[PDB]
Amino acid sequence: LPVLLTDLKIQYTKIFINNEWHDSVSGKKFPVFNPATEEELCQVEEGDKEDVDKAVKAARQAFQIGSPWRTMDASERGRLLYKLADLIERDRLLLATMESMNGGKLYSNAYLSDLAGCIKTLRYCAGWADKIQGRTIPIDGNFFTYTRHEPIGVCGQIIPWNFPLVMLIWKIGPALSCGNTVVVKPAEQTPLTALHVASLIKEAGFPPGVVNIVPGYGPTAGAAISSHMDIDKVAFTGSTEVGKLIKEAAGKSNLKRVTLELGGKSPCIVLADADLDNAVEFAHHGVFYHQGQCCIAASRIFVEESIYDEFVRRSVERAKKYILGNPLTPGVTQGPQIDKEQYDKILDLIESGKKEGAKLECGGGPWGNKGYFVQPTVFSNVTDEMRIAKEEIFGPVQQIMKFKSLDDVIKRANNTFYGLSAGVFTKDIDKAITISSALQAGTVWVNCYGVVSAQCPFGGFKMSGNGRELGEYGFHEYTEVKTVTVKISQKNS
Amino acid sequence: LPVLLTDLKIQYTKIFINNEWHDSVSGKKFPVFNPATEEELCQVEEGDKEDVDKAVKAARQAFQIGSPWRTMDASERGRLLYKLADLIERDRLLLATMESMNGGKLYSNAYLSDLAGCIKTLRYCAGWADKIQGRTIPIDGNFFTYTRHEPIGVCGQIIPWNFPLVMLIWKIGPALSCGNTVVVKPAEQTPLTALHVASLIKEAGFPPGVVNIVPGYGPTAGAAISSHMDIDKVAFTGSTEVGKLIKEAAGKSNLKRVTLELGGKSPCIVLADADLDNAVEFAHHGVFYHQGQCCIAASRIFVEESIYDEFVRRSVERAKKYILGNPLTPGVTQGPQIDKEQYDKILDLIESGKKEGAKLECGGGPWGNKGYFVQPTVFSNVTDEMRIAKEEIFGPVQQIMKFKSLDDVIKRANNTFYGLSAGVFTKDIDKAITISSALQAGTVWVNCYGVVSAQCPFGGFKMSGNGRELGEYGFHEYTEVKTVTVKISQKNS
Amino acid sequence: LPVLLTDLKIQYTKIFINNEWHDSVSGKKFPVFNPATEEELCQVEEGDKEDVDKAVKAARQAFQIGSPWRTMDASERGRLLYKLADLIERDRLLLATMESMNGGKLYSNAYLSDLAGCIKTLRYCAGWADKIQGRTIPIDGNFFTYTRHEPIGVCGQIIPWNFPLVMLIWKIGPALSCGNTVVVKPAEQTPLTALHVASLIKEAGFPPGVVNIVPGYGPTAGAAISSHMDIDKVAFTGSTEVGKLIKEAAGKSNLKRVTLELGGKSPCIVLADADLDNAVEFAHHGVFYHQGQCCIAASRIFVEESIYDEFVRRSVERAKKYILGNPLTPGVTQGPQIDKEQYDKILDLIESGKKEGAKLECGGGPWGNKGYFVQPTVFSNVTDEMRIAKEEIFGPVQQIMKFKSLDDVIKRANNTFYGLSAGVFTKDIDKAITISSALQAGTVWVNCYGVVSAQCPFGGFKMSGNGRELGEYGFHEYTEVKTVTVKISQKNS
Amino acid sequence: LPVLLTDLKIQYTKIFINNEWHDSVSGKKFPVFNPATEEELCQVEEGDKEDVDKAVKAARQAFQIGSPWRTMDASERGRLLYKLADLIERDRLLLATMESMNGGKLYSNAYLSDLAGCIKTLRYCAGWADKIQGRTIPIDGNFFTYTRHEPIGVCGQIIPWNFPLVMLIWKIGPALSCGNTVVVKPAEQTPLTALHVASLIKEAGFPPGVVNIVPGYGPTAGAAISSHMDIDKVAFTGSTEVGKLIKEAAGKSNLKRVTLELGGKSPCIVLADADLDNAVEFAHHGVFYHQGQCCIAASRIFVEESIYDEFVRRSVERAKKYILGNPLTPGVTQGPQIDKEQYDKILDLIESGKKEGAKLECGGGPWGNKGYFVQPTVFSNVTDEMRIAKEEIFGPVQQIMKFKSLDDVIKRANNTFYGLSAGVFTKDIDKAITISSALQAGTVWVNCYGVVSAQCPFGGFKMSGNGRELGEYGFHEYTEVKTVTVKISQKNS
Ligand SMILES: NC(=O)C1=CN([C@@H]2O[C@H](COP(=O)(O)OP(=O)(O)OC[C@H]3O[C@@H](n4cnc5c(N)ncnc54)[C@H](O)[C@@H]3O)[C@@H](O)[C@H]2O)C=CC1
Ligand SMILES: Cc1ccccc1-n1c(SCc2cccc(F)c2)nc2n[nH]cc2c1=O
Ligand SMILES: [Cl-]
Ligand SMILES: [Cl-]
Ligand SMILES: [Cl-]
Ligand SMILES: [Cl-]
Ligand SMILES: [Yb+3]
Ligand SMILES: [Yb+3]
Repeated sequence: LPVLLTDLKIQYTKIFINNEWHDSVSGKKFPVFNPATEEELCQVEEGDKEDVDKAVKAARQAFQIGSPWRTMDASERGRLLYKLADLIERDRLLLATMESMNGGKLYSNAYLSDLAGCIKTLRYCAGWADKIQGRTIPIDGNFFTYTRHEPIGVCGQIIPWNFPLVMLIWKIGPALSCGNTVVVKPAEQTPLTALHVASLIKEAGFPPGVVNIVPGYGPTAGAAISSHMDIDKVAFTGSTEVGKLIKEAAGKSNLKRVTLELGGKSPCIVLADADLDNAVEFAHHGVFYHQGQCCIAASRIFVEESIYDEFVRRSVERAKKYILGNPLTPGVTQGPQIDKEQYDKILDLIESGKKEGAKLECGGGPWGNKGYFVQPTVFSNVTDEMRIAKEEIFGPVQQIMKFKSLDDVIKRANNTFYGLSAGVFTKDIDKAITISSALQAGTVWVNCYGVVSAQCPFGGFKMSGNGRELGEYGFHEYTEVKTVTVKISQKNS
Repeated sequence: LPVLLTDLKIQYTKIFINNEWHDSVSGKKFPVFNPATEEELCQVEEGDKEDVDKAVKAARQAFQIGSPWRTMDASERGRLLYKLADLIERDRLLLATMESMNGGKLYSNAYLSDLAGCIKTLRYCAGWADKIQGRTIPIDGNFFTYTRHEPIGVCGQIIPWNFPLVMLIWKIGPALSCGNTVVVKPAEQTPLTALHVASLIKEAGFPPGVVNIVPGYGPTAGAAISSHMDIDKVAFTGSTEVGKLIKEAAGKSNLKRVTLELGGKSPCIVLADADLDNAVEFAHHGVFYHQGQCCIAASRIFVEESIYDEFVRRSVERAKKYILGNPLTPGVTQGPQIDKEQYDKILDLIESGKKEGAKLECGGGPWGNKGYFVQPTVFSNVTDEMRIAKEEIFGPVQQIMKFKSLDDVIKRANNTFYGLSAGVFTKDIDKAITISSALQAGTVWVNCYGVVSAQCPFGGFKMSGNGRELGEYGFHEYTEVKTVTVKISQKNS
Repeated sequence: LPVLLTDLKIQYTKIFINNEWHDSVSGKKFPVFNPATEEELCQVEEGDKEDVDKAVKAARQAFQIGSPWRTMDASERGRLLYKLADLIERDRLLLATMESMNGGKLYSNAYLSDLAGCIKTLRYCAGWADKIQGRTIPIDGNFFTYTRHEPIGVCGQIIPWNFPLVMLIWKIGPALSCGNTVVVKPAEQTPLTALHVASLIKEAGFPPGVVNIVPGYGPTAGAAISSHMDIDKVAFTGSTEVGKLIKEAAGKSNLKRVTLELGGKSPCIVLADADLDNAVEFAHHGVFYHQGQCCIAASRIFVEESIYDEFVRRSVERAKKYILGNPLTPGVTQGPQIDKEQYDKILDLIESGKKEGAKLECGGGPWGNKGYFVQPTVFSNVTDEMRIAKEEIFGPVQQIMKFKSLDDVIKRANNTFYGLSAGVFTKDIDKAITISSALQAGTVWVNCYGVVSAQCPFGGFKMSGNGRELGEYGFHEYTEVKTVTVKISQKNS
Repeated sequence: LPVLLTDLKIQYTKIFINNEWHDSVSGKKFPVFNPATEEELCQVEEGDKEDVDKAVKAARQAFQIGSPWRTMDASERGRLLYKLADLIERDRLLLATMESMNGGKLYSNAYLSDLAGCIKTLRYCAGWADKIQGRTIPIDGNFFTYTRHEPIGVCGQIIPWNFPLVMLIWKIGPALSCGNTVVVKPAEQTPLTALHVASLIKEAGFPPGVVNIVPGYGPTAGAAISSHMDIDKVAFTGSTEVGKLIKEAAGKSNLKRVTLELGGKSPCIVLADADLDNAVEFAHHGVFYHQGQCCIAASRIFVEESIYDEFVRRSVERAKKYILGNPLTPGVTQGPQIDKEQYDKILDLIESGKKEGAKLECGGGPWGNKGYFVQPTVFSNVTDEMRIAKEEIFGPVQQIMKFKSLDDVIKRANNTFYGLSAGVFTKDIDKAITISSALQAGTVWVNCYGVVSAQCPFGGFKMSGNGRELGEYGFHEYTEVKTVTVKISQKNS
């Protein structure tokens, strides 16, 4: 695990449009902070409506018929993506450090996992570029019919603060491989890595206007994207609240295509026959990963009565090993929460668990003199109407619950408007297959948790989102199908 | 072209839920009229919120894990669809007559085309049932990963009055083949054929609650579907206005998946080298078909100057041959418009064409003492800011316009928030391919128009809709993908 | 289980070419016998070279560009297949009776399973007809590129005597759905059902020459197909010996495409943790089905030492319940072998098991005064170099063997030039996945055996064959891909 | 067009097995010559049976379950292929020079086209590695069924001398992306570039035994591959003669999968309405490219009478511009033929054209004092029974013929046992589509010729080969499908 052997100097702090750096139209700038110390890192140009309009004009223009981005070989789109990946690999130390410092993200994860995932996902998406194919179709009558799987056009992409880089690449990888142009709104908390990557998009040689990045706020820059009359599609990861707002803004404006990923309250079902240690470990990592700030956090763990006490005891043991501190310092195993709002939300919900009569096993309060740190907390005997069983906490707060009836627990597991993911732990083949089939969730893990890869489509059932990202299937959501039907004298099979 | 040799007796006039006929909860009924005579045909139970709630409970229950519809072979879903098609083929005379009488639809088309399309589309969709497949995926790490392409769940389906039967089958065919359950809201103008088909769904042996049909009004029964918290997906064909309302209702309620088809202002581009007669004929049929009441109506026809006068003259000649009258009487070649609202809208827009200084070639007013008949009308010298060039008329009103610059006409053709379809007429290969690629439209026809088949996906660019119906691609919009990832000791390729 | 309530009258005994019945060119006829009584059933026209030449001319002519079979809608090919299926369903009693009487096949299976499989497979294949699609491809440079998945052309299809009808439909279903024409050579033992089906192909309305059926002998009619210079492809199921001859004949003549299915020596691996009764039952059915005359017969069963004695004891118990007799008489549970050659081969191999020092648990000799009956026989303590462990017996002869080392048994299971299928019986997920991945076999069943369906591709590893039949994947082997690449002024994505 | 600024030193001259250099078992070596000067370049270890056996043992061992090549991520296979491509890009000057010197291949083409194609094809194939997916299948009954698209195993790959490097990459790219191991037999004329690439496979880090390269002769090393009992599949490009031998050897030995590409006698059809200059240019390049030594050479050009004389005159003009000489010297536009045998074959066929009464327009004899040079030669008034109209010449010998009947010329174009490719030149859409549909050829170009790319599948109809290379479709021929069917308590859709 190597490190930057030189202090991080922040350089890229402007709005990126047509491969150049722009001040905000208003002249305004906003602060960006380090969540571990609560100190300002730098000022960044604040994008708003007017800036979004500039980015959209640039992206429209880059999408025009006859432009370099439309006429270049598909394989050359792929080539540019593979080059960007190599650039990101080149600046990996730097990027991982920036991610950690701005994101409150453990550096060893930032380096070994976030940066790796970026690189690998870009490479994956690069490979798809010239393998996006339409069809020839044996339509009734004397016609030749084919389809083109075209890019959609200008895609507005709104990204959260929990995985700034991964989410950037998850959005732009697919969009660009299929031949779209994009207007990206990073989280106001975490603009910095996206702008470094913007420099690399320029260095890689993407045509100007193919990628535009407008840092700024949600009700300002975000609302302007969702309501924009010349944006063909918006993709979003974040809160359910905002998801509703994007969808409605889109309905009122130009009926743009919308896709959403909106977090979860994901359940694990642990059967008596499960490898217990394996189940405890994955379930534990599944809820605590990145300070609980994962859409897929395993925030309800149902364990069969006969092993419930053991499961609880081992889980507490495991949660009691963390060292809180600066995400940059080696051996530190838990960073802060992203900001005040998330922090207050977590403490408030922890308070509800106590009041509602859940059993506190460890943690339960804040930590330190600065940083938005929260002690890793475990509740046992949680019941299904408690706030902590129902609401996404997005903090290091694990819920453990008992079942003895299998039909009953599947129904409890499904009894949520969420449905991002789930976990099933058992050694029995039939139960692995039938439970996973019956769970209403977009990804179901068996005897593992949190395994996510570029090859697999990813997204929600129900109010956890719509559409899929990544995998072959995800690519469909960045194409628009056109059917072309030509009259002919006579067809032959 | 055979006919019913017995007067049509209307029989099915109730709400269809769990394979039984129900009165409205309120006890209310509404009238259904014949558009050709303006006389009431019968009374039909008026579904509203409460009735939609009953249908949704039935459809949820039929979708439950372990139910007959979830556990039966995929091939048996297909078998039921092929059986329904045979039933519809059995009652073809009757259905075509009901469609014509209630829909104001020419009987020869109703029989030879609408009924045929229903039958053929059901058969197409039946064949897909056991060929809906997921994937096995060579994910990073030691895991086995597969996807299931599951049904979504309860699908609310809102249908217009222009093609009552075709639209019913376009909705239920795909939905059912993939294994969904459905709640169908037919157009208040045209409930009758859908309820006959409901009797046939029962006779075919679909499990109760797989198909439910709730006749009723849009702001009542329709709004209840769009806003319903236990409906997983709504599909809609109709007005842009309502499309916006569905999308926003869905955003506010449970973020249900939405797909929309919303009409158009579809352009044809006719080049000097075109087969002129062929172009005039298809363009003519492309705008006049079913009294102009087609989403794909070719409502802007751009013709190269050097053949523009000829194109106009032949088009007028062609439009002057129609015989208006009862859609049931043989030799009648133009029925009425569906109702008062559409009628007033058409006359109003015709009036705007006159006032705005378009050239009237023929028609321009109403016809007859009853029925909502409108004379087939042609405007030449139409310009791009005239209301008749911009707004979907949905009446027998053809617009013809001149161009001489090809780059310019592609831009005029694309300069619309619509994008359902287009037509290109030329003998030059390069122009056929490059123009069709550059047109922003979901289907582009070359040297033909209005060719639509079960094998081809169908839908809009831009504000003409989202998602695709039919073809392989359409089937994707009725599945929800679940990724299942199993930990294994060691994988091998 | 209903029966024909009328004696079977044989009617169709001629060569079928261009939808008409032809005498053999030579005037010769050959006998067809009932394997249960050894009595001649009828005489059938003997096809030879000259007759095959007539069928190939007919099939070539039906495949010509512009013919009805090439120009008809794909959906109409499908329609004809679905109609044939309905006809076969209509004559199911008759066909099942003919199959049983000529094939020595238990009537209850003939009716409930062979006839059902025919019908269901035809329906499956009918659904694919208009869903065979090519691609549009984003090739480098300014070109439009698409592929057509055309039919290959004239396909020669050589069928065995064990599943005459199923194999006929497995060959013609796919071939016809994709739009090929065919020349079918049924087994000399079992021409009769194929010719009844030929009458039904005519009644369904297939264009003449689309299906031609030439009954006759292998070195005569078969060799003429394999060596024919105007046959584009030969498909074959049967012996390894003949498979080699087909492939070499094809190499010397016109390099026609070849696909082969050639039987097996398929292994089951039964782990200590297996549901024992379930494993014994499926393994038992897996070897005894149709008098052992299945390509997939589970002819080596490796059982973990600790349950080996139990497994053996229960298996013997099960094998001792059969009633031998006329396949037509209800309650009869084992018919005769097809003929003298197979009979002698089975007895000879049984003799080798005794001599080589395998343990005889039951059976071991012939039965009855007529018919080619063989007692159901079980060997335990079989070892890997015994003839009965190595050679396909194709008789009711079950081999049971012991293992204790799992790595070792996978290697023993794979140590064969065959590889059609295998079975794994365990309750452990990891073992189910890793064993099945490691077995070199085309289909691997887990906790079952002999489950074969139209939706699944089917074929061999190694010397058990090449290519796949059925499923989506099988359809590929009946298409020829043509790439069409058009120069264009400028492409756009 | 840069050059090596340093004389080419030959270094790699051994047999490559398990990532190490081996002498021939026999100790024998054979000469390798430069076709332009007829001088020996070096000696190379002569592989034979015994050496092929060593390579096959290495490749089997590398394919074993649990080996690094089987267990590594698919994405990592892809990573290794992309790395090899970068290495080849690194040594591009060197490789292009080696190709030109050993292959008699124009250096500017070697560099700008062969080397480019290698690089681009490797990159294409790298992208497929982790996108090779199987299916989950909704089989009848209570089962879970999936397919794995596994690698086949050990693939023997026999390569010709016309495109040594391109053919190497066309074989290994796909094979390796899918996860096979390979035993490559380069052409005895042209081993040298393949062994340089072998050094790069080692430097890239492929596991030992994944790629093995055995230089040597056809009846020795080649026959040993085709007849080898532990080689799962052989792929071959070359003569029809040898193709027959491979197929038959495979039939007799272990029934290994075979695919073949075997050259052609590819026709162009030029209609009166064609862009004449464009047609003359592409047709000209289509026959003369690389001294006529292309499988796809446009060796029969049918031109409509009314433009035939013009077409001929312009074609002669074009053929008369070549400068023959050392393929390394800039401005040289035609190299020698590969060797004596090809040279004699070309002269002999030229002699037949004269004798049979074809009209000689230019060329007709050899050139120079050394090298196997042949003057670029054009025949007009060629007729369909002349040897030069029927036999693949594989020399710079163009045939031009007249037609006036379109139905007739399609039949003449198809009247050949070949079918690799064809060209159609016209401005009419209908004719482009209907002619290309009617031509019996694997690739059909419209208004171009010789456009071949990694994205498009490539191969023959009829005796021009079987199976396809490259594109999505080509990848199928390097997988073996296994169906896995698991018994379950109850399935749900
Ligand atoms: N894969 C399977 O399901 C089958 C496997 N077999 C195996 O083959 C063994 C021998 O049985 P046979 O009946 O002799 O099978 P076989 O392979 O000779 O007969 C099957 C078909 O091939 C034809 N045939 C025979 N000689 C031919 C030739 N020279 N050219 C072209 N076609 C020819 C036959 O006329 C028949 O239509 C069996 O004991 C069994 O192990 C036999 C039948 C089916
Ligand atoms: C597949 C099936 C459907 C319906 C009823 C029974 C079966 N079936 C069979 S069928 C054997 C067969 C028939 C044709 C081709 C083949 F490759 C194999 N073979 C079997 N062997 N052992 C159990 C079997 C079975 O259940
Ligand atoms: Cl998928
Ligand atoms: Cl498509
Ligand atoms: Cl498959
Ligand atoms: Cl393809
Ligand atoms: Yb006897
Ligand atoms: Yb010489």
